[PDB]
Amino acid sequence: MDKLIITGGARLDGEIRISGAKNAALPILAATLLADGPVTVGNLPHLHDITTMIELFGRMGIEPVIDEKLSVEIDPRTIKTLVAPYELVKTMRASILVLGPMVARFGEAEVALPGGCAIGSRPVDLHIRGLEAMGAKIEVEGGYIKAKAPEGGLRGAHFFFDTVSVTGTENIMMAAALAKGRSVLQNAAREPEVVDLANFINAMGGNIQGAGTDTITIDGVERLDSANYRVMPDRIETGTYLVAAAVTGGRVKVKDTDPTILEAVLEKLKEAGADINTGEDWIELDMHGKRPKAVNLRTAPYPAFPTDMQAQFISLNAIAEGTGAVIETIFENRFMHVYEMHRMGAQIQVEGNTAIVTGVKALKGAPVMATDLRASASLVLSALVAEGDTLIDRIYHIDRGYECIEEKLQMLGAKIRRVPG
Amino acid sequence: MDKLIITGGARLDGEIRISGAKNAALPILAATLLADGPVTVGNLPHLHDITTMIELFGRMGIEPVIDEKLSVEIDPRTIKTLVAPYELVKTMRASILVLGPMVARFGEAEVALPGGCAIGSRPVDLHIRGLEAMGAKIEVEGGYIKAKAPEGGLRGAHFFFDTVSVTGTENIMMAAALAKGRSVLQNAAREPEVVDLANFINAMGGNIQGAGTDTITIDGVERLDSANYRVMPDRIETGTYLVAAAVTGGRVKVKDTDPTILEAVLEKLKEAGADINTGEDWIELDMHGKRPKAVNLRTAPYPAFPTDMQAQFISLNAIAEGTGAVIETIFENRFMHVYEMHRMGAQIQVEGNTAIVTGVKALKGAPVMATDLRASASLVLSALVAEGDTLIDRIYHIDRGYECIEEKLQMLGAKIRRVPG
Amino acid sequence: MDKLIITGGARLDGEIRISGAKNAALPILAATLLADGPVTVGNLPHLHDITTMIELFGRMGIEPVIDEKLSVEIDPRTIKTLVAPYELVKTMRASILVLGPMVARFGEAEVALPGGCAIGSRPVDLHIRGLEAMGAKIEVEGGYIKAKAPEGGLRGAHFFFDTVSVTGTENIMMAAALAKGRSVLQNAAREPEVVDLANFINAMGGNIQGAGTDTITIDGVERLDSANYRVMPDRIETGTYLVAAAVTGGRVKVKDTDPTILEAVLEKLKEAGADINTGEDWIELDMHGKRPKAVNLRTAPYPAFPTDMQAQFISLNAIAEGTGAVIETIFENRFMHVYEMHRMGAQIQVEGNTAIVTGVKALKGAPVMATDLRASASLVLSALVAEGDTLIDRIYHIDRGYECIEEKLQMLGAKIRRVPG
Amino acid sequence: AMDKLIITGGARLDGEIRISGAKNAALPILAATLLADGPVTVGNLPHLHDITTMIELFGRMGIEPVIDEKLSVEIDPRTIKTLVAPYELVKTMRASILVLGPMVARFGEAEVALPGGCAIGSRPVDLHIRGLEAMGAKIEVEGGYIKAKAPEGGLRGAHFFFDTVSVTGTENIMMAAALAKGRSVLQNAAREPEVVDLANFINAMGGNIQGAGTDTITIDGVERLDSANYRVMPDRIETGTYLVAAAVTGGRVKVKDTDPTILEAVLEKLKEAGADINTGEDWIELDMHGKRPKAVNLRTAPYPAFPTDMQAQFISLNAIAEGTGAVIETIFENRFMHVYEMHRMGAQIQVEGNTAIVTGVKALKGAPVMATDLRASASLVLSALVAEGDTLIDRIYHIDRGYECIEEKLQMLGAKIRRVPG
Ligand SMILES: C=C(O[C@H]1[C@H](O)[C@@H](CO)O[C@H](OP(=O)(O)OP(=O)(O)OC[C@H]2O[C@@H](n3ccc(=O)[nH]c3=O)[C@H](O)[C@@H]2O)[C@@H]1NC(C)=O)C(=O)O
Ligand SMILES: C=C(O[C@H]1[C@H](O)[C@@H](CO)O[C@H](OP(=O)(O)OP(=O)(O)OC[C@H]2O[C@@H](n3ccc(=O)[nH]c3=O)[C@H](O)[C@@H]2O)[C@@H]1NC(C)=O)C(=O)O
Ligand SMILES: C=C(O[C@H]1[C@H](O)[C@@H](CO)O[C@H](OP(=O)(O)OP(=O)(O)OC[C@H]2O[C@@H](n3ccc(=O)[nH]c3=O)[C@H](O)[C@@H]2O)[C@@H]1NC(C)=O)C(=O)O
Ligand SMILES: C=C(O[C@H]1[C@H](O)[C@@H](CO)O[C@H](OP(=O)(O)OP(=O)(O)OC[C@H]2O[C@@H](n3ccc(=O)[nH]c3=O)[C@H](O)[C@@H]2O)[C@@H]1NC(C)=O)C(=O)O
Ligand SMILES: *[C@](C)(OP(=O)(O)O)C(=O)O
Ligand SMILES: *[C@](C)(OP(=O)(O)O)C(=O)O
Ligand SMILES: *[C@](C)(OP(=O)(O)O)C(=O)O
Ligand SMILES: *[C@](C)(OP(=O)(O)O)C(=O)O
Ligand SMILES: [Cl-]
Ligand SMILES: [Cl-]
Ligand SMILES: [Mg+2]
Ligand SMILES: [Mg+2]
Ligand SMILES: [Mg+2]
Ligand SMILES: [Mg+2]
Repeated sequence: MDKLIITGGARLDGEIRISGAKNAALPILAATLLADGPVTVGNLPHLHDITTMIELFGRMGIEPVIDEKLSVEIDPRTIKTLVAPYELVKTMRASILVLGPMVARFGEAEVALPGGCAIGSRPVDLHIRGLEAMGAKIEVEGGYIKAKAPEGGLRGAHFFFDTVSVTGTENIMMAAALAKGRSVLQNAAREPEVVDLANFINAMGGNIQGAGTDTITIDGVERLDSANYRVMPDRIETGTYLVAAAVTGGRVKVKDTDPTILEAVLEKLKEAGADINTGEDWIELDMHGKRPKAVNLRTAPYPAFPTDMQAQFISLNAIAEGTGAVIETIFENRFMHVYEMHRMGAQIQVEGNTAIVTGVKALKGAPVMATDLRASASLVLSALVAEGDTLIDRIYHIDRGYECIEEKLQMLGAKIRRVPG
Repeated sequence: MDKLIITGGARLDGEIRISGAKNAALPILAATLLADGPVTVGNLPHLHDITTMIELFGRMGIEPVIDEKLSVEIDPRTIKTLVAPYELVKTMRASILVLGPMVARFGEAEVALPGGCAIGSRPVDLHIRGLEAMGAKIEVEGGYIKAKAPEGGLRGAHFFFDTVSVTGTENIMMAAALAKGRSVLQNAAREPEVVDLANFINAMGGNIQGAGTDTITIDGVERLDSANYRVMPDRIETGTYLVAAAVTGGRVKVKDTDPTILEAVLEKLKEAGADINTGEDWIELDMHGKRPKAVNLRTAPYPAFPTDMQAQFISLNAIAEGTGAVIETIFENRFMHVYEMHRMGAQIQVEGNTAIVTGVKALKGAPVMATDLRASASLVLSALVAEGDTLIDRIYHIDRGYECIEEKLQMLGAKIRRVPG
Repeated sequence: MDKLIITGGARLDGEIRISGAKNAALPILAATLLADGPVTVGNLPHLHDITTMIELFGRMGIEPVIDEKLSVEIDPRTIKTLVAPYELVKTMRASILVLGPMVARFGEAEVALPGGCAIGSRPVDLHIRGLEAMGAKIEVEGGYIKAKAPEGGLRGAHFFFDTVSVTGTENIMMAAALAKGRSVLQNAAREPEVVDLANFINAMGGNIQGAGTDTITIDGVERLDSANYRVMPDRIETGTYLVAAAVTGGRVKVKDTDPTILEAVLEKLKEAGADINTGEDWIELDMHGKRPKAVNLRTAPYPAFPTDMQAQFISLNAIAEGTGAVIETIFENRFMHVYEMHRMGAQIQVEGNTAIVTGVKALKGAPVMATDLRASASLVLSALVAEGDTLIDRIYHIDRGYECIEEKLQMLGAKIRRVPG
Repeated sequence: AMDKLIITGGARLDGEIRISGAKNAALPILAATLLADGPVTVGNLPHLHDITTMIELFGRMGIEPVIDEKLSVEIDPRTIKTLVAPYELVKTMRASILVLGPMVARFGEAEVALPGGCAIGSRPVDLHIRGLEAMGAKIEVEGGYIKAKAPEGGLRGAHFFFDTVSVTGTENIMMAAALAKGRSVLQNAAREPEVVDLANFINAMGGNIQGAGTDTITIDGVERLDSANYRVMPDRIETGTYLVAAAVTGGRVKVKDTDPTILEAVLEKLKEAGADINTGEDWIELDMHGKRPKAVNLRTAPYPAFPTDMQAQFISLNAIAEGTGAVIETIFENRFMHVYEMHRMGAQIQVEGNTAIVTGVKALKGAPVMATDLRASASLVLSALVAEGDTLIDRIYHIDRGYECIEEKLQMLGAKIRRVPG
């Protein structure tokens, strides 16, 4: 119903505060189930995926308490139904993150098996085999992953991920924290959300070492004592606002972030002709009104260029000077945004997993449709440098991946407004 | 929005009547814009894409005279607004078919540039380039393809398609019908709907030779007179009901159709172990209660295996004996239905354009979700064999590509029912 | 140990005669095995693959009249051995073309199963299956395809090609020419050499209709009598010399050719900036000293852009102005020539089946290596516009696909010389 | 003209063999001797043609090595004359590009022939150049040579980020940074074991390399690197090949002088195939107990994921396994030459893009085949052990480049293989 009308031309200039990592808050909220008492999770971003995670906890019997804005107190001792119903899992496949801790703490779980997702192929085979490696008897029946740990809880084991998985590493890490004995995860996801999740379990009395590297070692404990924690900054949001400034040729000082969690993104911004300055908890980018130069990029697991920034750089190459090759290795058909940009005058040829972008002088305003919680931000970025008005429909997707995108751009001098239907 | 509830286990047996081709009716209806008098189009299918095309004519000032048993009289001389609004084109990209004949008959047209489509990469550069080859000056602005022909009208020319395009051939074919001089379409699409359009334009007075081969030659004319013309049978609908019998191990006679327009589909049904007989206007498949045998297939332009039948054969391979390799060369990442079938207990490994389907003995009923007008029929087909109830949501997609799917399956003895919201 | 030493910088200018189609001569020669009397093939190109095909006839016991250069007389009635040995088949996989006619004419054959080729995936499964569909029992043993036709010869049948195959269509076409009754080749290869093969078999008394279209209906005959037929002109050779003049900015009049067998290639040369003029059997190209413009291309089955010209246009894009996207669909990783051009200063990024060629002002001479009988001609072309000398090694590959390439370039004024050792 | 291999299948393997030094570690370690200014001794070198080729490259530069003791080659780069890696040797081995980094950092300049094409797939070297340019070295590709020239005062350290994981790419910049003034930080670096072994070799010569093994390597430059005796690590690819050799035949084998931690992905896939495996400080013991292997799915990727050098070997395993398995290549998407040679031996393998859908059969049939890949062609030797009758493999000069006398080791396990010079 809600829409965003954006008038291009405006040069961005200002500073905004970054929200907590969406992909760190979800696994940490799921990790609260491992605790044996009330746990307060701070620096949460005000976006819909956090709200869907709160509903899920409601459906299970847990009643979250908001002591302050961007903060939730979770008490897992009031849990009644060990079920992640399909009515909610169908809306957010990240709900599967509850499977691991729920099985390792309470002994069983019935999580709905995720269906299809527009982005591409996103099976959860590794999530299931990882829990089986720890003795759990799992079966897919009636659309649910009916898991049940063996008597005496889960057992520690050496499990190898054939493919690097972020949420896969997270489920098995959480389960390994309460399993009996030592668990060793091989070819683990090295994303900072994983590290931030480990630091949460360790704060609670967990024995996790290796997070950040390909080999995570977990020494099981019988019970994780409650302890408060503040979620890390969102590396994707941070990057998205740096590109917003870059695309428009203006400047921005992104605050409350971390420069060490997006080296690849900052390095691509320098190749495009941007000047970057950084502090301990802030980043400052300034193009000085220069038309960027096309850059090539290849998505891959962290610390490589993240796929959640792939779309954002296509909107940069769209008005750049020269040809840029934006390649996908994670999700090879994540280019819906490209076909919407065609309407705005962007010249891009997509062949398989590669998007060849030919930079034109400027874009043209046209009504577009959002369809990806992170990639559709590129439509918001392209609209900022498009002659005329750009009406972006189906923004509920954008609301899932970004905290008040309209308000943050308005502080940077952007001419953008929300239009409720 | 409505839903479809299906109880599997029943072995289908009966006979139905095939409707008019959706992909033939769409260009044939668009082709009525070329007429210089009232034209009647028969055997139209009762599905939503046709309803959207009628609305498109409504926007342009034409008020199609619908009648009982699906017949539409169109007098294009009452046209008023030479525009195909984005509000209608965003719901169906096949609306671009009006560009060609509208530029050739009236000298100008403003048709919204199609946006993104979940299926995959579907650009329209060849549509635009083909009209540019005939002297028309085109420019993309405000999200619209603003086409203008010269004073004398469109001039015939030799145009070569770099990629085989069904709707591309149709647009350029229709434009060349009123153009001055001969036009030769090289590397043209050979689909039977292209031939059916050619024969429709010939009934109106046109002179189109070669339709159905790699080269189409058009000797342009001044005007096109009235004509009454029934469209061809739908080959995808025909193939879909043949699989419905094959998955359930039953029989089905398909009336009012044509066996010559789907030799590839019938051949893959022989490999699966199906007994097939054909007549002048009918096809009869009968599995004799046998479990299907796995089959490997590869989608390609007609007469190769059609991409619109790719999903239906995955349903067939899901309960087949052995492993089957289902490959896509047209829409490489068109496998959303595979992840929905995972919920029903199917075992399919998807890697890029290949779907390795490992057949199991039985599927399990569970709530699924449709997303593709033709491919989502596979979910209905998988539900016919699965154990228990299968609740299919978002059936408006199915209602676009198939004429009352529940009423036809009901004649074959299937437990299927429409449940409104 | 032969090598070509080219000195770049010369602007080509002249005219040359095109040889007979190499890929038409091979199957037409193989078709002579079907005959029941002396058959003479004319207009043969003097290249190694024809020599290798003649050695095979020698090993089979046939003593062909090799008096004349451009023609050969063959009497299959004097055959002594129904075998295509591994010693020869390993050097040329096109040797499999003798399988079909040998099985149909002599009731059995044992042809070595081709091994790997550095180009890409080239299995011969459609060849084996097509013969099996005609009632022939076939097994693979000792690295040989041992086929055996039933008593009364092969039976005609409807056979569907899952993938468009040139040599596949040619084998089943030849076998069906002597089979009992009608045969229907569904989704046949439309390449001009298949048409040239059909007309040859028809000249011997056969009845092959639909050659050049997607469906070929062959009515088998009992005996194929003598005929004196001249093969068609080589379309790939034509295109290579047209590019030779296009890269050097010169001109060239190609004689004894046909413009209708390479419309896709002629169209891409116009998009590059070359002025083309044609006739019944000639094609004249002239760049008039202009630097070409970058062009995109997609290889596919004829009449689409041929894969045997994909490398030739990569050298053209190297010297071109702008970025050119060269895409492969037949052999998705046939880019060895690209990595050889990096040595000559060419800026080409390769990702899967797509080559992003970024044009530069000039190439630098350096010793390179040939690996493909058709694509390595691009190394010879790049050397024409490279500064200094370019020493090409392993030219035996080029001698297979081109009739004394240096002598024809000498006619056009190119500084090219052959030096053994 | 050249050697061949004749293999008679059916024999169940049983025995033990000693693993040689890592080819891909011995190659960069030898090139790293150029950084030193003294008599550096390198032990445990494998006897394979590529080590001989690297020695020839040193000879053309004026550095003839002296063998101190068995398998211990002592190199002293102070006697170097010419700073050029000729095309005549680089065209035969593209790994020769590894001398560029150290030759530029120590001596100031270098001319290394730009490698051409490799049948395996797309293997450009743009990151090797981009990394040296990030350290101030001006480079140009003229006459087919990478004419690199460092600025006065040596190379300057820099924070270079690899857009794609490159093993040899990570090694060249690591060696260059070893002597470059200032700190160098390689981001998204290759995590392969040979990178770690190389880092420990440079540290043994007085270097300062941290984070080798992890995706972030920090290097601190020094004035010079003194002499030190060092032994190269075991070859993980050789280890895996012989573990499959025992597995395809339903037999067993103990692998000595190796390391299980350097091929976890390989050992897990063998357990999924139904192989009983035991490990220790420096050995691996596998035994199929005569059971037919189970079909397994694979996905090649940068270490520690399943290595692409082991992809071909597991196809020969699936070729005779129970069920259908998918072998996927993310690195070299068209590295399947061996598959078409396996078809000749009776294997059922459908290739589409980078996926090899292997459907297993009771057994293979012997047939003459041809090798064309220094590592992947070992699969032809493996599939020949389970092929009825004789199998004549040709162009084995490729196999000699990546394996130390493959016939004498299979003969130690009881395999009916023999080398035929005819
Ligand atoms: C799109 C989002 O961000 C995504 C982000 O794009 C991806 C990749 O960086 O990693 C997270 O997803 P994820 O954990 O489901 O994805 P991953 O598991 O890393 O998948 C990577 C690759 O591994 C494959 N994969 C994954 C899991 C599995 O069991 N098997 C498997 O084969 C997938 O096919 C995919 O191609 C983020 N989501 C969360 C909740 O952490 C989002 O916020 O929803
Ligand atoms: C999905 C539908 O059916 C589809 C059917 O799947 C396909 C393939 O057979 O051909 C029709 O689409 P279409 O005309 O857009 O498809 P094609 O034009 O043949 O596209 C084939 C390929 O060519 C490429 N392509 C197409 C047009 C173009 O200008 N440029 C281009 O590069 C596309 O990327 C695609 O990969 C049907 N639609 C209609 C209205 O005729 C539907 O009912 O909407
Ligand atoms: C390389 C040469 O030219 C080639 C030329 O590149 C191609 C494409 O037009 O068609 C001929 O090969 P071919 O007939 O072996 O190749 P095709 O059969 O067309 O193969 C096309 C595609 O179909 C697939 N294919 C073909 C046959 C088969 O049984 N199975 C199969 O999967 C292949 O994987 C390939 O990707 C020419 N050769 C001859 C002797 O006619 C040469 O000079 O030998
Ligand atoms: C085949 C051999 O082993 C190979 C082994 O297969 C590969 C992969 O693990 O890593 C080494 O090659 P390499 O270092 O040249 O390969 P990598 O640099 O890792 O290349 C991996 C991928 O990165 C890409 N790549 C690499 C470098 C570069 O500058 N740009 C680039 O795009 C390539 O296209 C390739 O697809 C081994 N060789 C040596 C001497 O260390 C051999 O012994 O020759
Ligand atoms: C993808 C984004 O999955 P999700 O919505 O997060 O469950 C989708 O549905 O498109
Ligand atoms: C695809 C299915 O195209 P269309 O609806 O026909 O415009 C989509 O939009 O998802
Ligand atoms: C390719 C070109 O196949 P062929 O020689 O024609 O059998 C090769 O072997 O390199
Ligand atoms: C590959 C293997 O590279 P190299 O020979 O090692 O330079 C090849 O040439 O095929
Ligand atoms: Cl697609
Ligand atoms: Cl590991
Ligand atoms: Mg969703
Ligand atoms: Mg739609
Ligand atoms: Mg060859
Ligand atoms: Mg080589």
